[PDB]
Amino acid sequence: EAQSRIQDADYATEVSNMSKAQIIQQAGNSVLAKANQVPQQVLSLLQG
Amino acid sequence: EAQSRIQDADYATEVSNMSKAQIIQQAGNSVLAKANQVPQQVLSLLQG
Amino acid sequence: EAQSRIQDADYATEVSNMSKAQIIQQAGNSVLAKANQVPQQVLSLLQG
Amino acid sequence: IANRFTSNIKGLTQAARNANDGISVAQTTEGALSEINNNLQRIRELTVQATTGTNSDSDLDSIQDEIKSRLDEIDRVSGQTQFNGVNVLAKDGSMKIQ
Amino acid sequence: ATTGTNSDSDLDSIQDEIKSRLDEIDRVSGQTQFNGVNVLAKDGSMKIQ
Amino acid sequence: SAGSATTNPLAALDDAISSIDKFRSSLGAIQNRLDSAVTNLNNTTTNLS
Amino acid sequence: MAQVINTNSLSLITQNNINKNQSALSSSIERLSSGLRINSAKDDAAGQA
Amino acid sequence: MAQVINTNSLSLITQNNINKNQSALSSSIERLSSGLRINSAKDDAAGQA
Amino acid sequence: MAQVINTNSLSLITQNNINKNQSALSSSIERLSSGLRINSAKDDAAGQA
Repeated sequence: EAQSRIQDADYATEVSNMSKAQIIQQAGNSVLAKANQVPQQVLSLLQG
Repeated sequence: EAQSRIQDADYATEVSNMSKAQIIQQAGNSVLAKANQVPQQVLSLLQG
Repeated sequence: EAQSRIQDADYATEVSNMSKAQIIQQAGNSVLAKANQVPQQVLSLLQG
Repeated sequence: IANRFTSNIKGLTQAARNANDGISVAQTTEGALSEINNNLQRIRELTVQATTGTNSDSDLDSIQDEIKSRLDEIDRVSGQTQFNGVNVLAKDGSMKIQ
Repeated sequence: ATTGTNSDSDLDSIQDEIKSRLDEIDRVSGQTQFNGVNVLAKDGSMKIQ
Repeated sequence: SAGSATTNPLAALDDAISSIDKFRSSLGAIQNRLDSAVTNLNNTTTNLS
Repeated sequence: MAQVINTNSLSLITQNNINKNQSALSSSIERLSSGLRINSAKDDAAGQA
Repeated sequence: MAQVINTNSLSLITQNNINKNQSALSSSIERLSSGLRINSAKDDAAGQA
Repeated sequence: MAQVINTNSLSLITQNNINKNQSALSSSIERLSSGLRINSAKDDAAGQA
């Protein structure tokens, strides 16, 4: 009983944790692509 | 839950904010190109 | 684990690196064309 | 008029945040109260068991020991429940929300 | 700051920020200058021909 | 016969965290006022030009 | 415009407006990336504390 | 952004936040796969002992 | 929900309710397995005495 109390992570807790971690990862990757849409309006400024 | 109340910005509001910011930036760049079309009409007057 | 730590370049890092490298290349080429618009006002000076 | 509208908008947004904080305070206090109520219900059930005349002195002593333990829990929860450094259940005052 | 939820340290921090911004207002008003004239430091008037 | 274990570890840690938070708040206020100064400087430079 | 070529008031004003936008653009992008309303305490430090 | 192309502060901050999330992602997946709360003692060692 | 992704109050509340039910589930299963109403004094001790 006591060993199970100490060990044996709460599967609900880590399922929620990985779900929100995956969502944060996907959001960060999409925002990272949006940021890597790096300054290109400078190119437009150039030919003006 | 209270900490979530204080922190944890709203993605709806943030997405709207970044979208309008990007459009304002592109508009500013285009208008900047139009203004940086600094007068060649002075050159046009010059040869007359 | 350790070998992956040493090797395995960070795709985010090199994606950003190539994006800014390509932008620098395009800007350099456009400015190079502007420079290779080499002094032709000397031609105008000639017939004067 | 635009400046006045900007001031009003900012004030109202901050006021909404303050109201959310007030809701949080109410939630915490009510949770503590629910636990206290459960303890009191158990105490009443124990009292109903104890008041019968079949019980002997040792039985009454054990029942009252359990009653004292749960009363101590009520006092402990009341004293130690805390929100943002304010003991909600240890004071008889009032809170103001803008 | 006027909310009753905020504690003493929270009020202290908010007042620190308010004092900083009041200092900025005073600084800008004192140091704004045009052609050697402090426009926002005097109560006079300028006559333009 | 008082021993050597720290008396009020939680209180000491709370004091340390409070000091850290206060200093961070001061830095944040300074940064905000500095950004305001930058904006004012840019506006004044444009008008002087 | 037609009368002066040494400076461009329009260009200066446009650049100022672009920078003013850039502040909010960077703020919004970093806030979305982090997923936190209070980030780097460049805002109300009471919330941070 | 409109000023500079040699660096991208937004990209750097986003990469930092992504790495910070990835740490917890890996921890959670490993924890689920093993089924053990205390794993490899990268956490409270008193529990391990 | 749509506002925030860092926490899930719905998930937290559901987990709390699940644990509260699981306590009674364990009590009932143990009670049936043993066949005794008063077991291990997690309940009225006067009855056990």
